[PDB]
Amino acid sequence: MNIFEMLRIDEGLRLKIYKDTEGYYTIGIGHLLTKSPSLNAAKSELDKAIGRNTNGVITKDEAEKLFNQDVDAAVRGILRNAKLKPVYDSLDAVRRAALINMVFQMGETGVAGFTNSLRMLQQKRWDEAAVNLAKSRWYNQTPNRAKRVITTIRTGTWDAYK
Ligand SMILES: [Cl-]
Ligand SMILES: [Cl-]
Repeated sequence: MNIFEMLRIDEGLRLKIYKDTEGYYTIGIGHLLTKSPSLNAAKSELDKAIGRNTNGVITKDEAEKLFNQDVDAAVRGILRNAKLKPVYDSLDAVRRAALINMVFQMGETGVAGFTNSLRMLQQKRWDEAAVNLAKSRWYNQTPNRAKRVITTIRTGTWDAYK
């Protein structure tokens, strides 16, 4: 198990524009296209992202290309972030995957915001951090995915995904 396979399980793969849980236009592996209510604004963005006139549909390769870009941007965002970097440095490899997952889903700014949990993560107070992370909209909105991430964080194993 690795971060790619972990995210692919969590986000799925869709070759046609779709709406996410929040209602936003998305494509491939959890790639947010736009927060705009317009399918046309989403088709525009998608065409810009792919470099071709897609008509709202892409290939698996295209989707994988986007995914590769997003994991990288996720990683670089963490390392560039003053609040995130130190948490990530302090973690083992499994737990790092978990933070990358959060970041990929909710943005760097989003995660950087979880001040109290970041502090518990750094002090390696696993159980407590798990309890605090569940007290969020994230968990309430996408509970099954959130539980998997929180379990990876608490345990440091890949059980939840096995
Ligand atoms: Cl892009
Ligand atoms: Cl869910």
